[PDB]
Amino acid sequence: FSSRTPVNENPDGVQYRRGFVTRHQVSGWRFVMRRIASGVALHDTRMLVDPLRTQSRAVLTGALILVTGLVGCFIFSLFRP
Amino acid sequence: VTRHQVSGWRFVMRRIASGVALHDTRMLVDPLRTQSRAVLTGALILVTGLVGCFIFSLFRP
Amino acid sequence: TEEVDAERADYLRYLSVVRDNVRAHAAEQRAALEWSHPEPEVLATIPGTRRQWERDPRD
Amino acid sequence: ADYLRYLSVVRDNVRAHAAEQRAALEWSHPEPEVLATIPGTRRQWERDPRDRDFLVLRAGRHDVPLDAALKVKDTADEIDLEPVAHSALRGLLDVQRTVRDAPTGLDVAKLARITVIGEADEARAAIRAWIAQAVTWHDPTMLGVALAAPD
Amino acid sequence: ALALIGLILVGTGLSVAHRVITGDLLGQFIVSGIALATVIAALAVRNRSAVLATSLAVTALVPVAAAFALGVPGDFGAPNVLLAAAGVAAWSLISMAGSPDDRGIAVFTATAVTGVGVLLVAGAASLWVISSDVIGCALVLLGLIVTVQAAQLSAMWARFPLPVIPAPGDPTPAARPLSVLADLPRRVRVSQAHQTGVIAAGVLLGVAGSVALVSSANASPWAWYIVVAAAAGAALRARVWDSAACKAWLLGHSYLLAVALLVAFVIGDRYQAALWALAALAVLVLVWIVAALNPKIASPDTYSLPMRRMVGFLATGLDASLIPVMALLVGLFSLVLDR
Amino acid sequence: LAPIGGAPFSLDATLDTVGVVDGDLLALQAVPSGPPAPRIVEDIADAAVIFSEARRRQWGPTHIARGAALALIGLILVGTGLSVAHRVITGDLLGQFIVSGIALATVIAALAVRNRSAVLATSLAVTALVPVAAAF
Amino acid sequence: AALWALAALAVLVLVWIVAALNPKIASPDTYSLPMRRMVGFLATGLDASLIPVMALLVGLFSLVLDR
Amino acid sequence: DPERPILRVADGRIERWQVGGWQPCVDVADAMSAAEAAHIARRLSRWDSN
Repeated sequence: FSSRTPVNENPDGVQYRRGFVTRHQVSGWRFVMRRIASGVALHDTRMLVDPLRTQSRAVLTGALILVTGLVGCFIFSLFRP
Repeated sequence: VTRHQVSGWRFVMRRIASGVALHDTRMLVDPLRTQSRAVLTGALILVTGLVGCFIFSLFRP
Repeated sequence: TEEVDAERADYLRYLSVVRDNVRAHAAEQRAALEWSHPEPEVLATIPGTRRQWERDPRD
Repeated sequence: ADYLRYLSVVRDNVRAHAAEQRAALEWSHPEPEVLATIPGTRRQWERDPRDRDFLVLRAGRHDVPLDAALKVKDTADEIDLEPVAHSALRGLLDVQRTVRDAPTGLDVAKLARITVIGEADEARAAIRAWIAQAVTWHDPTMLGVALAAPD
Repeated sequence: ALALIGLILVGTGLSVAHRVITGDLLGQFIVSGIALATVIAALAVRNRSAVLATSLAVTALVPVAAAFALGVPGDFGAPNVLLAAAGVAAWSLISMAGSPDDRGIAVFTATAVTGVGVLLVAGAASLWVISSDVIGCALVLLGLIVTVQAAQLSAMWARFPLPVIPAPGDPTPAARPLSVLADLPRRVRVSQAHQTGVIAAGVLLGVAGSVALVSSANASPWAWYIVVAAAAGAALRARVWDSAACKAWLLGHSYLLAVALLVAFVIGDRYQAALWALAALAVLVLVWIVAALNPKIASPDTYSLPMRRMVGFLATGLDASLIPVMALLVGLFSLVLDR
Repeated sequence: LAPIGGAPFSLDATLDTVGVVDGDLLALQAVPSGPPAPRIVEDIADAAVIFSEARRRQWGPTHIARGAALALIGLILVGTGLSVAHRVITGDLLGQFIVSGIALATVIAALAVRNRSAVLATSLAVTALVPVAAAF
Repeated sequence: AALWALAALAVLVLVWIVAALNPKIASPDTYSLPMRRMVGFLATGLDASLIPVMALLVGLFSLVLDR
Repeated sequence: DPERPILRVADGRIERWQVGGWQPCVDVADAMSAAEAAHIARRLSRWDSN
């Protein structure tokens, strides 16, 4: 339900400096960064499909396959005689 | 007491904590809970490793 | 449960800022009432000033 | 992403609006050098008291606000909005609200005295600029000039 | 200016040949002399003329590389390459900053990124012995990583105005100074320059790793798979980038690879393999000329969405399967299996 | 008025106070004025997509054609090189056959594409100097 | 080892004096958001894997390995 | 005084006199010499409609 943040009308109140980074903020930053990257490498900003994110995901999936096979053969060496 | 009861109480305690260590109350992000849960999950890594070594011991001669 | 935690976090931030706002409203009212009704020890400085008999039947 | 697409479309639309306004201004208030080529054409004296530029004399390019209103639909009262989208809309409403270096002019019809302070050379230069812009577009039946000078 | 460039090049060449063959300290001295002259001349004329300055700067890459690769005494080895790479990268980064885009940023970015790459690899090779296969794998992987991340890397390397994202409860995000927005065209031209350069560096690193992997005659079929897969990925990436030079580099990766494999075969005693590499190069040129003669092939509209998505999946699969096979190539899996 | 192939004369200037003498050919040129205003854009990605086009031409078929011609020229050259090198080092008669084949093929092709595109024909005929030289 | 510890102290004081001289790198309000998230990730993961290394340095894993 | 403005032009630009300081009214205030205005007036003296 409630989501708001009215304007503070008190001059003697508290002002919240030194903000952190929210999950929302970091997601928005990652999005705008992927959008700039798309607009630079390609000439798309409509972002209907992002092949760059797919490529990065592909390389990281390769890395995950790597580390998974590694730990798998490791525990295989240990458990088996 | 309900799940909502204990959830509300733990949250308002955490908000008091964010109100004396940090100096915000918005609780948009709660780094205090982040660090506390980090120490806890360290202990959890320890306990899972301990029982892992336990079973690993039971297998080998 | 993060659902309701974020819900109450949003509501409580909204509540903190509206608390600050209503406290500003209250302090404004109080400053007005103290401008109108000063402490008696102040009354010795009122006379012979632009504000000496200020209240008129529209106030 | 969808909202940013819509915002790019709206930015293009308001860019077209600004370009149209800029072209209209450049048509009605050309550079002071171009005034030498207007006489003897069909644009000799072409303003009449039913135009929208009748008796406005260009004084130089300035950052003029976009003539058309650019506002967001309501429900922006105190309910929070997505950060990236709201930031983009903020940037849009700030930047595109003004047309850059568009020729602006003084409306002589809504004035009664004009005091020009400055260095005599510069003051007289700007005053002659306005007078040239005035007389080179209105006819002597709807405009007139008179001067009182030491010499 | 052309005469001076020729002077620098021929001097570097002659002096290096003398320093290696005769082994006289005059070699290092004269290469260092012309190197210092070129770098100081570039840093000087930067204000008096732009194109001459960047030309001298990009030419200065040969003297410094030839110099540092020999500043290490004793026999040649990994630390020599480390020093050469360090010098190239440092000088390129120095020459890059200080001037607007003149497509010198592109070549400087390319040389700098490939220099950093070969610097890391040479450090790995020097700090502890590593077989040729490991070195080739490192090159291919690093070139891959640079290529895939080329876009956002170039974006942040152009120093774009950081995207402002305000959190709930913070004051309004005031518009950035009109000066920055006015500067923007220069910054996006620099961005395209960095983009082309870093893509080229990725291609160069890829072909270097490839030739290092399949130069020898006792190379595993896994090496051939790695090389051909990296090449096919470099080709399939040409469908992604929508600039001209980037697509050109991504396509020509396979061509340059074939040529380099040919040269490395013929340097060694592998001649039948050299003829085979020539045949493969001919196949590539045949594909090129077919695509040129028929503008209804290599036109994406001439294919259904199923086949387009199939090519996409092929690219994704090749890129993903590159590095696990790469670890299989070196004894990593064997090592962990015996530990 | 403008000195032809140059910058126009300032209007306030007197013709004698500017370098001119009888018999100079003058052009009637538009007075120089800078750009009206550059595009002002506040979205970074949209800025990138916008300003890049002022120096970017799409991939298109002409780039494919130029690249294919370049690849073909490179093939001719490096094939000649490898062929003559193998023929010298081995004398197995194979390098000879290969370089002669490349040479005859390219000298036929340099006449083949003669009317399809002039630049490609002249370029192939030029680069064909190496194959025929090595073959003979 | 005493001199090396003095050198490490010098490095710490150098970090201090660098941060105090330039107030543009002394406030993470001037770092990019992913940098701040990476700092957070480092701190969290560091304090997380601290205590397992604790119980490793002392003989717990070895204890249950033997028993 | 919006109907009776006071404009100071000596900076290379015109500035209006509002309440508190001057407010820039234009950035590049065009200005023509007496010779150009004279050329214009002469080209104008030809036509008449009065």
